[PDB]
Amino acid sequence: GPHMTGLAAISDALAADLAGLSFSSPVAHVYNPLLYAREPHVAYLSRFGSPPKEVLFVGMNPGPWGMAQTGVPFGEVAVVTEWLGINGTVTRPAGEHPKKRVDGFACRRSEVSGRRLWGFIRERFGTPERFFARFFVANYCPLLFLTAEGGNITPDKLRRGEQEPLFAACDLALRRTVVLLRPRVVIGVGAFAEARCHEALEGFDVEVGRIIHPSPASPAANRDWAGTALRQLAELGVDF
Ligand SMILES: O=c1[nH]c(=O)c2nc[nH]c2[nH]1
Repeated sequence: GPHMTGLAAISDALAADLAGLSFSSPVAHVYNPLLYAREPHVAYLSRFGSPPKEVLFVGMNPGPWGMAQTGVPFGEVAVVTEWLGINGTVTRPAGEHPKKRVDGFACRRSEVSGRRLWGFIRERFGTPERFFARFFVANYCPLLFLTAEGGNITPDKLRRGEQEPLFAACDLALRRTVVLLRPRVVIGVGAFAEARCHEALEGFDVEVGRIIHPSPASPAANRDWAGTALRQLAELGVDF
């Protein structure tokens, strides 16, 4: 297959692979920020994703108020505009649901998860350049899935028949990402992402580990997400 010159090639190949897939009830709507938030997504890939990296963080899929708005993984609006310096054109997905509107950089909801993750990175590293010198953050699946009533559907809850071709496409993009960036360690943010990384990357010369996911759905994340993750990283051998 084609040579992957960079992350943007990889994301474009992924979007193409995704565009051929079908999803059905209870999926009613599928959002692909790789298409509607392409300019800010490619900004993030091009400004911060130059190879090599030592460590790759991998999330699961966009939150409605983060990457679905900005094109950036865990991409809370404020942190993407203020810290990363990215603020660009975001159009609305085909069939946008009214309970999950894509206002882009005008979105006024703050995503907790990405606020916590990027805020901790900002606190530990100061500038983006000190972080991205060694690290990167990507999602395994760039799509957001909703029911007809606008409810989120995580990719683990898709019917197997539709899940398998989705995961095949996402695994291929992940392997391509790892061959380009050459990290020593790939870290799933949460259990689902961790399990996909072990599945996709077996036999590569990389270690795979996990950190706690920053969402309020975990008690430890509310008490001390940063201290917890900082411990996990240290147990993995990762300097943060
Ligand atoms: O890009 C993202 N990936 C994730 O897994 C996630 N979880 C919450 N918010 C998120 N953003």
